[PDB]
Amino acid sequence: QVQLKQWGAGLVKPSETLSLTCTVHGDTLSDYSWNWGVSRSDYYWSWIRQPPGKGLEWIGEINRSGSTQYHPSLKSRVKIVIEVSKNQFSLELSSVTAADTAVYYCARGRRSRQWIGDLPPGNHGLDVWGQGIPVSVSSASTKGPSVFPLAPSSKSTSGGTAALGCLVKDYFPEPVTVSWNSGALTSGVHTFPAVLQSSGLYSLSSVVTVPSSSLGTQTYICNVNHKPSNTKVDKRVEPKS
Amino acid sequence: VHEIVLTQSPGTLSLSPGERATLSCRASQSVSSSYLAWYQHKPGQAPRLLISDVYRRATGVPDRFSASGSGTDFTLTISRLEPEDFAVYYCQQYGISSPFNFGQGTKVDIKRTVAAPSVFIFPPSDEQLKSGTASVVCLLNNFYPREAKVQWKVDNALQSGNSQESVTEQDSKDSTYSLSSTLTLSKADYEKHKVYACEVTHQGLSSPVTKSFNRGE
Repeated sequence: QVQLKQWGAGLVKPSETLSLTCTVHGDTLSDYSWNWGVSRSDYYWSWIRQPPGKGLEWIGEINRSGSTQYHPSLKSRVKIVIEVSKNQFSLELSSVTAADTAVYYCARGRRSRQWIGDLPPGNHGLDVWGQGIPVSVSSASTKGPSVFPLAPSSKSTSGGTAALGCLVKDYFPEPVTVSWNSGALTSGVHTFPAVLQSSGLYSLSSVVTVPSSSLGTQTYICNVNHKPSNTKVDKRVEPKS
Repeated sequence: VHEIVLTQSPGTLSLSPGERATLSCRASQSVSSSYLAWYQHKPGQAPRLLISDVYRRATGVPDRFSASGSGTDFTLTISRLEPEDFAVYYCQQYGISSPFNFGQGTKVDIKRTVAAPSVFIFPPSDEQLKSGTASVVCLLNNFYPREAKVQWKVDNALQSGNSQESVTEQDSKDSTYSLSSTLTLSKADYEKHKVYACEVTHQGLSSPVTKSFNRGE
């Protein structure tokens, strides 16, 4: 079966150009034979993105004829090109801003009205997708996090349950990993998705709720690892006087 | 305009495994059923084509998925939900009018009883204050449904534009959501004020719940 392999740097600085490429596997762009099924002329090599908290957005497409169609919301920031001899096609999105942070997928679109034998399922749709490239618009360099405690206090524990956590601040790029008590503490843990702050650095918090009395008998340590910077932190979170 | 727009309903459909799900899509202009497609999207995975070209199932799509509709009004039906079907679904006009826009998505989540959040507020740590910035964190823990409103007040003054929210996926054991709201101030602004409060509105709360602290007390 046909697959799309995605590549290109997802990390783009504000105002600069995003450049992504996909390579087609299991088919070739330069084969103009049509012996069975649908013609390769009926494939439209396409780009779709999903920004955080938004739905799917169609960016545009190209055929091996060289003809493009582009979303009017973009269209002079966007260029799509195809290199038939290399089985590749590319997306260039210029003048990026934080609104362009998103997962970018390439996909095969199909539009046939003629075929030989059986028409494979998936016509008039985007039937084959790449796995996506997460694109981050940021001026940042690699940076490890600071890890700060989210400490319980007398006022916050007085209903019998205590919340406690770690704020994992100002790191780049993704990802971090967070465990509690070296992975022994999993119940009631919530590690929130990171947010890309206006500074261009990420932040997240990880929290856990426990019985308030266990603050007197159990130590709580968050274990934070940021592989890109070779940073490992263990932070003990203590009740705050 | 020179484009077709698709509006899906409801925004969130809350159901139990085994129930029938009916998802709606309204296009702003008539679209032949040859050109109306449906997709599934499960967090962390690429979108998957479900249905296209006059309601035909794509490869690998099981029989419980079906579609119908004409003119401007289209429906995706899941006859009996399986646990793997709790996901986000998108319609799309594909093949008659560029751009080929998607609807905004309908999330199908797992129905459960209304649960109010437990709310916790955290001051900036003394460690962080040694730098130039203060983060104040409000945690809404284990609530349902997802809709919730968090407002920050500093010395009783409503805050705007200086907070960000993050929300977990629905919990696999109790089907709740959790949310963090983080208020970012300069250290200098933080040290100028006394009362820090987050105020939470949710269907499970008779009236809004406020958690607060006084800086340095």
